[PDB]
Amino acid sequence: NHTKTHIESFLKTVISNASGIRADEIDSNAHFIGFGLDSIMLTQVKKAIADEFNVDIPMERFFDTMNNIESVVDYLAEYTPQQRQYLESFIEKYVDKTKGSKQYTDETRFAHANNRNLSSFRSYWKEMVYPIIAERSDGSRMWDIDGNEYIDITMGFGVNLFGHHPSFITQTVVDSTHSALPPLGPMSNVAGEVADRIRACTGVERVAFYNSGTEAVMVALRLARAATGRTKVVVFAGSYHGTFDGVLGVANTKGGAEPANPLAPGIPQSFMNDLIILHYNHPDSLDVIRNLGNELAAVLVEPVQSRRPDLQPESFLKELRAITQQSGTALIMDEIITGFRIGLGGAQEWFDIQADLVTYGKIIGGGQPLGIVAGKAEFMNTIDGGTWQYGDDSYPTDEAKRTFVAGTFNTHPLTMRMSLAVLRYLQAEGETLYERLNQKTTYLVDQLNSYFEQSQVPIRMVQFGSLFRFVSSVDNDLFFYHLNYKGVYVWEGRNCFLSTAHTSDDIAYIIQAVQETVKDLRRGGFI
Amino acid sequence: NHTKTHIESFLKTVISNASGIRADEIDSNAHFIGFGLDSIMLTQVKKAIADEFNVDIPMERFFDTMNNIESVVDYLAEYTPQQRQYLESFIEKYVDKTKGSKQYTDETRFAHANNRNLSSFRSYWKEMVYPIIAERSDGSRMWDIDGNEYIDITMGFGVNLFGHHPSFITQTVVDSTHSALPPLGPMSNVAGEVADRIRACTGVERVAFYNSGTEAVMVALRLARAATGRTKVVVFAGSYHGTFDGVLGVANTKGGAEPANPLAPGIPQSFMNDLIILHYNHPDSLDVIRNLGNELAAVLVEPVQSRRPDLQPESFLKELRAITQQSGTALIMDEIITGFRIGLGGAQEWFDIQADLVTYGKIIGGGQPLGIVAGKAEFMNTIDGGTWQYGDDSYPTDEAKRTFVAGTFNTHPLTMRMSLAVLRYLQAEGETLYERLNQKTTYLVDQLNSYFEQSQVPIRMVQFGSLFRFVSSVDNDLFFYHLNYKGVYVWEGRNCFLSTAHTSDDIAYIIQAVQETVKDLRRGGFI
Ligand SMILES: *Cc1c(COP(=O)(O)O)cnc(C)c1O
Ligand SMILES: *Cc1c(COP(=O)(O)O)cnc(C)c1O
Repeated sequence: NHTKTHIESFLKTVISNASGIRADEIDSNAHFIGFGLDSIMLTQVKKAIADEFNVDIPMERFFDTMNNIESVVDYLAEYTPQQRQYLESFIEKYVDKTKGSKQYTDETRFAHANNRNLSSFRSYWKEMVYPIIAERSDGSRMWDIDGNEYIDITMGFGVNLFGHHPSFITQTVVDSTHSALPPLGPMSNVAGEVADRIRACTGVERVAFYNSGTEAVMVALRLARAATGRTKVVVFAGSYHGTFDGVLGVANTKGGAEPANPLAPGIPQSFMNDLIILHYNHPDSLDVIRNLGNELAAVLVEPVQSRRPDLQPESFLKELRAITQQSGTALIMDEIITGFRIGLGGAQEWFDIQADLVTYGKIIGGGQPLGIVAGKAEFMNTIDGGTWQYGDDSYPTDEAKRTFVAGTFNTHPLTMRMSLAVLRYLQAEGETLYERLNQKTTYLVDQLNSYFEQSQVPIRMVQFGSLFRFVSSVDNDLFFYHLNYKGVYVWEGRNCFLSTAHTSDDIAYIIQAVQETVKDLRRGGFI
Repeated sequence: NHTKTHIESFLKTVISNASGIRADEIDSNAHFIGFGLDSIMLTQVKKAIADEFNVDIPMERFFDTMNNIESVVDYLAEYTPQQRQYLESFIEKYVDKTKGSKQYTDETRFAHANNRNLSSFRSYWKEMVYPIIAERSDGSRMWDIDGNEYIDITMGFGVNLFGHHPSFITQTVVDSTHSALPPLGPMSNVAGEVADRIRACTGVERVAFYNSGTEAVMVALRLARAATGRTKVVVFAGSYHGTFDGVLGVANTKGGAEPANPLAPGIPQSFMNDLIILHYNHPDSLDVIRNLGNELAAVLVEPVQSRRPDLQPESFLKELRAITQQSGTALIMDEIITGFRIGLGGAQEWFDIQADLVTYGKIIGGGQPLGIVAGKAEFMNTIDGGTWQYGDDSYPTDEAKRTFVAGTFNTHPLTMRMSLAVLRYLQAEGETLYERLNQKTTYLVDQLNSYFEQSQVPIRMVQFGSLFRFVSSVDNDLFFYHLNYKGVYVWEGRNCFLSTAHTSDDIAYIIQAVQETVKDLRRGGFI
């Protein structure tokens, strides 16, 4: 995606490394001649580029046609008439099946700015790049504005554990229209029970309510920083922690304790200076954290990365727990996808690790917007300044560590009621709800790999609880067009999910729709 | 509030100024003797403290009992038995009237961390410090878990323009339970019309949907930074722009272009280095912006500050518009409180100023969580990379300025429908809805000042459209306890609001409840 920003920052550190000038000083457009580089400096720079890229640029170019970083970036940024006639007639039958979605997207592109209108954009199939617009949904099905049914394995990006509009959720909304709901303004009469139930479900000691996962992450870091008096923070390459700037970064090349590089335009490097990216599940990284000792305010890990539902790095995490625990560093587990999905107690319970702060979201909102930060009082006390009682003469003891948090829509009266219902339902259903969801998901992946193995197809399915992804070398973007044409709705992020509402016939139509589609390009020349 | 952090940072710059050592180097606990300060350096430091504080500290203290910054801070941080017996019997009749709220707060303090359990905390009246818990609401009334009615002038912090549960909002939720709502996952079939209506209501060219005002602000800055290739940003002292860290700062003392100081523990100064606070409506500040020239990525102003609904700085803002416009700097107006409140077209329409980006929230969500960022394509193009069409061979032209934004709950299907209804209702009602709300609010404030003037009371009411505040030298915290005891619910932030649902009797009971209460401490010894 945002590659040129990454290429620019890579050279800006390669140059800075070989020459000695601080990178916050290297104009990206200045001609190379004026940096005054040695000939070994220039071969070393030529080498890092031959390594990290395919290209071998003759150093003469640096003095002629590629005389500044900007121009190296633009250069460094770089079909059978058999296959053509299959897709030419695909793009046809496709676009004709979803023409309403394309018309609605064309008609609202400008007035409604949304980065999802761009996903899987390519200059040559631009006649078929637009999101699918939905009109309705129920259980595991979804209907687009053309009328096409879908089996939904997107499930609101993981929100809808129980499918769309499960009966107990609908009745909660219906109940809220009759009962003259308390308003925003005064405090929730229901957040108390939601928290208690969460504490019982998960082991955490105190619980706080925000408006999204991004907000929950943002606030968690602020809590680790306020409690440790520290400022630096490690997160891991490939994790996803929301869109708060202070976590939107990339790994500074061959860096250990080295500040990170911005992910994309508009993220200023100032926001990166208290952030370190390290590789996940590689023993070197614990050493760097160990090396940092009493430096880190926090380590923030996505227990199981939504990108790699395979990497279930048990050993890493317990090791990660020991390290952070003796250095007084807060361990922050991001359970926004896995919490209340792998099991009622989350990743913390599945890996038998107890973190200092966790963040929840997605499922725990019942369909409504929600982000939560919860954990030990030692940090949570930064939110209110510590417990106290009436009748004694106590006081917020952490008053001088108390930070700033707020929010208009915190503990929203409807949202708190939808959460409350999710938890009651989950504590009413047994462990056996999760066992039946996981085992349903295992079946689907097993019986998919078994079809891939028996006919030698470059596709494998990966899994953690009910979260599963495809892994293949074939052109995914086009494969997933075929699924979505085949009535199996998969958003562009390709995080797939099953719900308790997915039946036998849904589990079938999925395994089938991909069987027919591997047969659809086999017979199109994409084996 | 977070004063010790501000005192510490003040000295850390006073010391650094007089001595020359960079403040990011001054250990806050090191003994003063070791900084090696001259005797004029030490008198100059003694002077800045006598100025900015009341205290005159003899320099000997710096070498004995106050030998480090930490100890200066703790020191620098510094009742008739007639009055006592009134409040002693108040705290009584109060707590007895709201004992359910106090019991619920005690019972959930620890399990539910929430900074609002602390507001108006004081060690001596700690027997009466807890939020009011609400059970119900309708129109302009709200009921606590004890049963006490209230006239609500909080109105969800400005959310409920039309009161609690106006009929057209309820019927929207009711409609959504029957109709098998489309899900999160695929894109909204309704966001297109919401945006168009907003464009027609407000003048903006493109519109984007997030999850809170904090998110909307956060994303707006990211857009100004991505479009201008710049990173520094000015915001103004006393504004409120959400809880995104990169705006949580305070004015570095006597600074113009100087980076700001963190607001509170846990905000690292790295986040402050691309942020400048300046005084609002003071001609010096436009000069500093002028001086910065092509430096600023953005200026972010709260058109009318929710703290000072008086300061309606017409002249400042148009001047602010000219400046930012010729330097290619994005002007960002934060209309989260004033948008769709002063009038359908917001502060932009009331002051006849057209900004580059605006943020909306609160009201525009219909009761549901929502934050919006909208403005000229020149910046909004950073969200999707620019319009394009089918049938031609166009392309996202701003592709290399495109930043990163996301969000699970963006354009939530219910929320988009509640927004859609707000706008239809607002475009169905005339300008005359706003004229009748404003004129209703003017009456209430006029007839309040007229009662204050005729009996010489240190209280004045301030106003912008339907937003009004109290301004008084008497102890507000206790005054507002009396109102809330008097059945007039005012949250701790004291931003007050009228709704279209406030009747003649509500407008009366308010003017009255404060009349009786000024008479309640007149007869208690607080004139
Ligand atoms: C989705 C997700 C987030 C962001 O959640 P929002 O509700 O979109 O802010 C953060 N962390 C993880 C691990 C996620 O899966
Ligand atoms: C309330 C408010 C915000 C923050 O809104 P949230 O919805 O609580 O994030 C930001 N700016 C202004 C001017 C506000 O009044």
